[PDB]
Amino acid sequence: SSKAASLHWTSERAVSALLLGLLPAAYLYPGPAVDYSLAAALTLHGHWGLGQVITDYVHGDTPIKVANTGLYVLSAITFTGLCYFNYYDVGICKAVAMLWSI
Amino acid sequence: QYPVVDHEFDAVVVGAGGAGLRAAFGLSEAGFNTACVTKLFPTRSHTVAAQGGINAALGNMEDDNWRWHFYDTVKGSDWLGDQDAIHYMTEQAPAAVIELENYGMPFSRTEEGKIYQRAFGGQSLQFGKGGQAHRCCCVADRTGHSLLHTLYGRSLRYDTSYFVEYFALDLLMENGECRGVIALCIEDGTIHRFRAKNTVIATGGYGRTYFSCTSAHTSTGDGTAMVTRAGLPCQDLEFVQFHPTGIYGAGCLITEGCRGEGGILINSQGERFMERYAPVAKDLASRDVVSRSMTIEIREGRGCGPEKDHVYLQLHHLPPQQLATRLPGISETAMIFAGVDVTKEPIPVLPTVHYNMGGIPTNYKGQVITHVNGEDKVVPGLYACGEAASASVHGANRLGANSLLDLVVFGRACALTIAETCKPGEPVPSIKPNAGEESVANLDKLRFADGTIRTSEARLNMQKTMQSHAAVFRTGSILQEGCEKLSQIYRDLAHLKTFDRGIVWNTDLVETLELQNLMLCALQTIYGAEARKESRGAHAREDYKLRIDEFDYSKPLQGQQKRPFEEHWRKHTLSYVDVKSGKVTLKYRPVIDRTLNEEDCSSVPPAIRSY
Amino acid sequence: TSRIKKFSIYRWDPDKPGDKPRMQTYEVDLNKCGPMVLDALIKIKNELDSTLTFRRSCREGICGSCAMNIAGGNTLACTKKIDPDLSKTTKIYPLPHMYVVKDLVPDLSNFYAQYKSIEPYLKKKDESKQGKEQYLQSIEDRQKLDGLYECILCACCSTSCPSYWWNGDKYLGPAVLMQAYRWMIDSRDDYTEERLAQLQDPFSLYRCHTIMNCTRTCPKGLNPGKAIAEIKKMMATYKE
Amino acid sequence: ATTAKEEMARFWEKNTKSSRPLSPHISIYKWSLPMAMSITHRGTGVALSLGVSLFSLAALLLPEQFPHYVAVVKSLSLSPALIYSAKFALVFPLSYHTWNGIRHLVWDMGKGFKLSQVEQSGVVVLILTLLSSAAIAAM
Ligand SMILES: *Cc1cc2c(cc1C)nc1c(=O)[nH]c(=O)nc-1n2C[C@H](O)[C@H](O)[C@H](O)COP(=O)(O)OP(=O)(O)OC[C@H]1O[C@@H](n2cnc3c(N)ncnc32)[C@H](O)[C@@H]1O
Ligand SMILES: CCCCCCCCCCCO[C@@H]1O[C@H](CO)[C@@H](O[C@H]2O[C@H](CO)[C@@H](O)[C@H](O)[C@H]2O)[C@H](O)[C@H]1O
Ligand SMILES: N#C/C(C(=O)c1ccccc1Cl)=C1\NC(c2ccccc2)=CS1
Ligand SMILES: CCCCCCCCO[C@@H]1O[C@H](CO)[C@@H](O)[C@H](O)[C@H]1O
Ligand SMILES: O=C([O-])CC(=O)C(=O)O
Ligand code: SF4
Ligand code: F3S
Ligand code: FES
Ligand SMILES: [K+]
Repeated sequence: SSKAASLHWTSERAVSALLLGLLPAAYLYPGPAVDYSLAAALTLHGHWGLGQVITDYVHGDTPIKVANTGLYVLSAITFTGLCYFNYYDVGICKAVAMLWSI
Repeated sequence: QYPVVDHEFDAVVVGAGGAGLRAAFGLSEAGFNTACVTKLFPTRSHTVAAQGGINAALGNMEDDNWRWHFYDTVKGSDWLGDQDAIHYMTEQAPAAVIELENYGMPFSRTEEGKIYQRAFGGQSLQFGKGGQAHRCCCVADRTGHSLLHTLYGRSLRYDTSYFVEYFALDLLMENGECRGVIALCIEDGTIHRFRAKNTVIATGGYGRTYFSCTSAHTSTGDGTAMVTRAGLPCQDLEFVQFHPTGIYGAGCLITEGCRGEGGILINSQGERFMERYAPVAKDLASRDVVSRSMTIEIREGRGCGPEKDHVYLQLHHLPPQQLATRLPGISETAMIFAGVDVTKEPIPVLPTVHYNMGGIPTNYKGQVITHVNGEDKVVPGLYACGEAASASVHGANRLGANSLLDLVVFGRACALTIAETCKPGEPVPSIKPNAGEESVANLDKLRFADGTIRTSEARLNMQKTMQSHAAVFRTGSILQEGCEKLSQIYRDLAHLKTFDRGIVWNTDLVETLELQNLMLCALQTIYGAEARKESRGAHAREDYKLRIDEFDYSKPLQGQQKRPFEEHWRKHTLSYVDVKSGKVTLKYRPVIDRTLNEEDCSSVPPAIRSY
Repeated sequence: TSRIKKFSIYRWDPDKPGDKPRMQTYEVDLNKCGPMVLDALIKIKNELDSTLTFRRSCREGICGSCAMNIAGGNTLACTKKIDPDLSKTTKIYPLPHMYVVKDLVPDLSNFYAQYKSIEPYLKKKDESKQGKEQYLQSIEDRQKLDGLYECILCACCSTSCPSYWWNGDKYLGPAVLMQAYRWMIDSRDDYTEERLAQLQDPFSLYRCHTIMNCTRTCPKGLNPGKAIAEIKKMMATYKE
Repeated sequence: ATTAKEEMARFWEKNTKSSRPLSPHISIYKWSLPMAMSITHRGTGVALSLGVSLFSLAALLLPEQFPHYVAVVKSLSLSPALIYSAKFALVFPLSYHTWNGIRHLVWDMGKGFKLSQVEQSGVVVLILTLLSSAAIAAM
């Protein structure tokens, strides 16, 4: 895509607006729908945001590839663990509410 | 002791103001391998500070005619202007400004979408009989800023080889021909010799010879000084323009466009006193008349401020939207440097050194000329344009908004003359193995100078001597008192004192070189002023109040005894300097009265000059 | 009734082998000096230390020569009032995160080259009638250039941007970017899509993260940050 | 007659092999609340992501499920103020980053760029962050 850089910038904002609306959804309609949407949005937003950090601060062909590769492993493991928590445990919404009942 | 790097081009341009840029990429546009040598990054040149605009008979406001603009310029020049150069400049002006707009210059606009033009000092319709003209095209009051940034932008499309922050020391002369220049690279401290079949000198003015001036710090007349060191003459250097409204204190320029938009000058008693000095044009008279009018008011007790030493420029009667649209630049400047809110209080202003009518003599093609036994002789390979040159389109007094036009017309003209006279890739002329070694010896002596008067102390004594002895009004006893003082300062240059012994970015050294340049320019100014026993344009002698032409042009020419060329003063001053002694030599040459085509543009004989 | 002000100024001499950057202090009687910092630099150079090196010319805030870091911020020394509080020393540095040629003079050639890279000149598809007639532009379309064309290329904004600090080799910076926008929205230019397409990479435009140091520091009161945001909106909506 | 790309390469080629120093920057530049609030937006973003990643790692590696570790904490009978203090510390970063994130998305529409509006919206973000975190931690 010749418009790839601007398409990524627009996608970053689209996911941010979506994550913003998941917060009232998580308070209003807690359940599996929101649990897995939060897992997907939390990872994609975090993955892209941590990539901007890498783009800003890491320099040199090899350090850049090492950083982005480790980020990709971190994000893939993060999304998997969140889906695990949603399927095998109480899920994101319930955990928050339990944590706050302490 | 110094490394020398030798270059070879078809042509070399010295200067990156409006005129140098137009010439430099003009030459590359025509296939020439061109070098542009400049001691500043191009957009730092004084052109960037220009405000009011650029004249052209476009007819965007009312029906105009470039010949009406021709007449105004000849009359404004007090018949010291060369009418063939004025013809070329004023006829080419519509195409020159249209070129700039097509380059992208962000001109202000009229309801019809065309270039906005404002009234400006001493410009009329119908050959002087038809009222005020509106032909000064402008980008608000930031015209020079936009012109210089547009030309620099345009220059980036061509193969010109720029040499930025390079300081030209001297021309490379051989058998009366110019084969290039020798320059100092300020960044790494190296000496560079540029060899070229043609050199174009576009080094700006030398307003900094005075204590107070609107000019930038870098306006030190470097190219005027190389010509003088080459043994060539400079022309009409005694005609220094005093702009009416330089801000009081800092000397920053407040544009004549203020009066073009409706601003008026007021003395300590609230009189629009230009109604008495110029009943017709009032605050839009020629600058030499306005500056004299303001100066007369001040020494007669009607000055403003606590010291009674300036006057006021009032704008608050105009709507604030006009002041914001037409004059936003000087609205900010007046606040920053004088604490003035232009919608409520007047600006403190006083006549201030601003522009040099004199300079390197050329013909209308841009070619530098010398004078031998009554004939002009083109200097092979040497050109000049802009404020450094004397075409002469401005004669004894320049009309506002004609300088920026001068820049692009004669910058282009230098490029056109070289292209029709020479071809690219023609042999680059050889130079002597040690050509320019004198320039290096002088720079090294200044680099290690250890006398008793630092450069700053000598620059001041020059600027105060010029300010006291060659101001708006001049007399013989004051001019001669300043000639001996200035020639004494020049002899005292032998005891100069520097401190910076480095060579990379040694502004101590460079400014010492600029002081030498300024001094050569100042001596020629004050010595040519002392000998000119008349009053013409900006040059006002109170011991010679009349204009002395070859006839008495007030009374009918019928049966008049014509004054010989040595008994009148309608003639240019030519100045030379023996650099070692400082001795100034003066000669004269006739004013060119013919146009380029008398059937297309009638020659204007001298007449009485009033506004 | 002298008022002695203290200035502390960065010094480095490239002609002295082994020379290390230091901070030299000068004392200036404000009663015998102009109101602006540049007047103090010039008075210091004329009378106290002729080796102090810096760029200057117009002394009225229009040419851009004298940009530097004064009292912590990037400004023009000639439009910056001297702080008359004699209980505080004014610290003067070169433009930040730049190679120092000497004393207060930075190397701007990368900043100039980045400006060249965006082709800052009017471009039309048909330039065969260049120089024949003035192009038309309504007062309204010309107003859109206000706030943009006045830039004096002083480099105060770009050298105040942390993104230009870390990625100045590939991030164009707010001065150059705002000039790109000044040509994108000139109604007379025909290469708008081409100028947007130039910025389709992770660095040229998209290293800007809306820190807004650039707008705070601009001595001409311009807003390069808003210009960048207007570019980004154009990048996201133009169709090829 | 050098191209811009060529000029860039010559700049880097000659400066990195030079003896020229680099002008100071972080140690000398004057701070501002917009700059501090931009640094804090990145710190809170990075901290939230690292927290999200540590949570998901704990879910894949801890030998006990979430309700166990909640019952453990409840049986320590910690003080109300320390529970409040822990709840404030967890929600403050999310609160700051959320409100300042809305500020960023307002900027991305091109609104609020007047420098005086940047300062207003920042102070508004600060008081909304503090009001939301005290309200939520008290829950
Ligand atoms: C001072 C001024 C003049 C002015 C004006 C406002 C001000 C404050 N407004 C004007 C206006 O509204 N309309 C108009 O027609 N004229 C106006 N003027 C006058 C006009 O601007 C100037 O006379 C004109 O711009 C001069 O331009 P030019 O191209 O001739 O020269 P420059 O712009 O001053 O630049 C000089 C260049 O020469 C190079 N140089 C000088 N010495 C050296 C050495 N030794 N080696 C290498 N290069 C050198 C400089 O780098 C500079 O680029
Ligand atoms: C956990 C919380 C995280 C965020 C907390 C941040 C705390 C650090 C803030 C440091 C602020 O530092 C201070 O900021 C203020 C406001 O912008 C600056 O103020 C300056 O800019 C403003 C804005 O144009 C001017 O109105 C004001 O007159 C001027 O002094 C000041 O120069 C700086 O000294
Ligand atoms: N904002 C900012 C900033 C960043 O990295 C930064 C933050 C958020 C997003 C992107 C970036 Cl790139 C930095 N600012 C400074 C700093 C320190 C002292 C004085 C002046 C500036 C060092 S890093
Ligand atoms: C939010 C986490 C930020 C981590 C920053 C770690 C320190 C970065 O390290 C620095 O990065 C700079 C470019 O950014 C380089 O100019 C420096 O040479 C390098 O040392
Ligand atoms: O000198 C000129 O040509 C015009 C000028 O300074 C002004 O704008 O007042
Ligand atoms: S935007 Fe402002 S600070 Fe930046 S270069 Fe232009 S004038 Fe200078
Ligand atoms: S300071 Fe820098 S990050 Fe963007 S808003 Fe200005 S260019
Ligand atoms: S000297 Fe021209 S901007 Fe300061
Ligand atoms: K001249």
